[PDB]
Amino acid sequence: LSSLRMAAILDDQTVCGRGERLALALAREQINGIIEVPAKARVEVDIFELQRDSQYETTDTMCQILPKGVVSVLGPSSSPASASTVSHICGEKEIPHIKVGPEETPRLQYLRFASVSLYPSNEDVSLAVSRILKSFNYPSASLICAKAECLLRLEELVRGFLISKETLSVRMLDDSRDPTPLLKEIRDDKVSTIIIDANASISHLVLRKASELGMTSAFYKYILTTMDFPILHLDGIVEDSSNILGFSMFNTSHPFYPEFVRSLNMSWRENCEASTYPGPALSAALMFDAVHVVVSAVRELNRSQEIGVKPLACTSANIWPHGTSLMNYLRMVEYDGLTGRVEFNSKGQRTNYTLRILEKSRQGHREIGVWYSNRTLAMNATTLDINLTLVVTTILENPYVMRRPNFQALSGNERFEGFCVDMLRELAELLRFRYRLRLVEDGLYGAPEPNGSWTGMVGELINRKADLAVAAFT
Amino acid sequence: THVLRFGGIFEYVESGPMGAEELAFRFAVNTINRNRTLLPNTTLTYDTQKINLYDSFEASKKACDQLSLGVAAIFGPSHSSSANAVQSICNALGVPHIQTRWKHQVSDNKDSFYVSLYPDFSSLSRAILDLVQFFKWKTVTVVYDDSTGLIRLQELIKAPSRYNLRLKIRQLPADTKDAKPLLKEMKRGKEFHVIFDCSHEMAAGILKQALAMGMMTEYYHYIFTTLDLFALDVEPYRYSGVNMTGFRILNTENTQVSSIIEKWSMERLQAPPKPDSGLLDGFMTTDAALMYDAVHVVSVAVQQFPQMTVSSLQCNRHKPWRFGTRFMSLIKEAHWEGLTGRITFNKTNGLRTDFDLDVISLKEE
Amino acid sequence: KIRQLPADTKDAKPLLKEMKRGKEFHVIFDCSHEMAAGILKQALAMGMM
Repeated sequence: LSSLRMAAILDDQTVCGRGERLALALAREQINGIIEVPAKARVEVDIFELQRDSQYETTDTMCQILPKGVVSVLGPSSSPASASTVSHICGEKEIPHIKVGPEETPRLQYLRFASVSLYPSNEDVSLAVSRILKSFNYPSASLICAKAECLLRLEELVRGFLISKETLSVRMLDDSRDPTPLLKEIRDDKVSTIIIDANASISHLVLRKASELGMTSAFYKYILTTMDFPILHLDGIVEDSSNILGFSMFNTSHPFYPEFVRSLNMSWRENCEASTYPGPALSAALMFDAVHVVVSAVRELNRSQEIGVKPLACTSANIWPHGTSLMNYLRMVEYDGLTGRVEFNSKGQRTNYTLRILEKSRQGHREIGVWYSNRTLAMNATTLDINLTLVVTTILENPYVMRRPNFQALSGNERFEGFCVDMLRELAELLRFRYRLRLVEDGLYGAPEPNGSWTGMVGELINRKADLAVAAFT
Repeated sequence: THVLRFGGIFEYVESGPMGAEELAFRFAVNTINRNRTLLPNTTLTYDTQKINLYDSFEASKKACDQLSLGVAAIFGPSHSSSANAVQSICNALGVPHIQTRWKHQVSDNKDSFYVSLYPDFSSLSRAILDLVQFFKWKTVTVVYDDSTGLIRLQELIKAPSRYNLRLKIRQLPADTKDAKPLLKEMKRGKEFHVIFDCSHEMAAGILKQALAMGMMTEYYHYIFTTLDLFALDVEPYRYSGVNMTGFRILNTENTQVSSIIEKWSMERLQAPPKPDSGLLDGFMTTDAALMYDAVHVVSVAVQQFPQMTVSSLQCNRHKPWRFGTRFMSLIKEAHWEGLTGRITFNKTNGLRTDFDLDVISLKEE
Repeated sequence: KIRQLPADTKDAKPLLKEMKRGKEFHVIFDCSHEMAAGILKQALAMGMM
């Protein structure tokens, strides 16, 4: 019982960082600022940076941390191979792993389960996208995976759908990081729901070229599966109706969250003036919840027995004596923090947690409800946004719709007279919505025709050119 | 004699003291010591360490020990996690890692010092896809083992974006062997044409339990994708009239290759398996052939590189190997007629995407 | 439609092949149970089960 050392393994940059150093310094500040009785175990957290994602350098870093008398390691944020090396080193030394990052490695049970995971499972996020697509009544969707690892991260979504070009067709971004050809294939393949899987910048490129293709209006429903969604900024693509969904994990009711975002906002401007501070990184919030989970579980351990910390060496195989006990005390703990509730099931995954679902709206986001860990999704919690002037097409046939003396503004008002013109006039005078007339494209009433589609005004309606064809169609 | 010390990191298969992979590696280094065309002026001694299964930390410690012993390449292991660890323990210290089985590649990896030798499963899935277009299928049913993911079946999954297919994906029960409810749902859902994806022991298991389910008729058609289809035992299924096809990469029709298949299985250097299991006996499996070819083509790259010695490499602390970068260009540049076919690597990413397959099928003989 | 088991062996594979190629589904076997087990094993290997 000297103190409580820990290990931070980071995958950020000093300038314009996601902010894990600030998160863990703020957390150590907070839990040292809690004044318990007596002057109890003052928590410190040691920062160990890690430059490139490489299992050899991770092993070097882990080997440095194990003699430093760590009680639990956490991180790295966005390096999955480095995370797997950390996980197996600490799983053989029985140091508890707290994975704040995603799971892009194929997780095997034969790799022992000495690793809790604050980040929600790939199987859970896959079930969330599958229940969103159920509550769109199963539209003919289409994945746009940035990397092959999408198929690992969305394994349950893919194998729960008949892969075809009418239920789920998977398309993958190429080495060029340019999304225009597969977005073009999506457009002329007549699909609507687009599930984009990638990080923030690559999903940003896909949605930007989706707006610069024309596929951003209310026909298309984008489901972004980045749980680092709400730090996006889709100015210029945030439209009146754009259906850009996404997930989020912030109980923004939390009593620390405004000063949390304020401190990270301040420490973003000081560290770099590159752009505005886009909001808090989910990995930063997860590292906050991580060090709180470790402090609560180790304080529960020290409340029942005495813990002992001994400097372990990478060479020899001194197993930490309280490995399974801290694993039980970790996988029993419940926290209420910046990712909602933190409760773990038996496997060390996460459960009883609530994914807020956001929609990209006028300035930022506006929820479509929540998706729970076990039960289904309440798509109406704020409101269910299924609720998301006209064009009057006409032939010009006497005496039903007869042309006026075509010198003045023969459009809207002067465009005709006769039974049709006053008919539509009184009709939308009653139904109370303005609609401007336009003479037809062909000049025939049109026939359902053998070139695929219809001819004339029939096709003019059918291809959704105008709104109401109000003229003597038989 | 002039000394050269390869190294191997193999896994504890408890069918004997040495699994098929390490048997192939020691047998192959014995024949390249004996043949006085391949390296007559050097001698391949070899340091072989044996690790447990799924131990990235034990693998790395063993590899740093080998590199301290001073080694000039590193062959194996075969599991993905331990293979990834030793691949970056090499990429660091600058010695050529020579894989043999398909590891799961991380796409962001910048490791230049590795050579895979299992044929790259993207191009092999393009071959599976050309078989699907040749039989004119629509309703495929990919059945994959969960020991790996779908990431190697990414070309089959990206296939219905650009074709007219309907590819329902199902997942084998990984914890057990009996595929009974999977095959029952497969038969009930009229899923006739099935692409399997499993190691050949699992393939023999699913074929036996597909026979007892009565899914071995004229209708069903099982494109296997393991390269050990010929080492199955198709005696109970030979007459039923399944068109089960698959790929084969061993040059069993060549004489100089089939002589070494015989010299493999003429004294039971191959361990005696369970004959009641379902796979055959007295065969060189594809992994053993691939390891044989691995140390053959690395021996070729030593022969093209005269002055290369073996340096004491201190792990987790110091320089790259000096001669390793030229050596690694030489291994990637190397070319060999071996049991797997010809062997030349895609010289950008080190994988093997240029090879001859042999589409075998089950006819009545 | 009568057919006859070749009694001098249990190698009834040509008979089972003729029954399969002729699409004769419903079959009334008539033999002692040793011969019945033999023909059942043959028809499993013939893929008529």
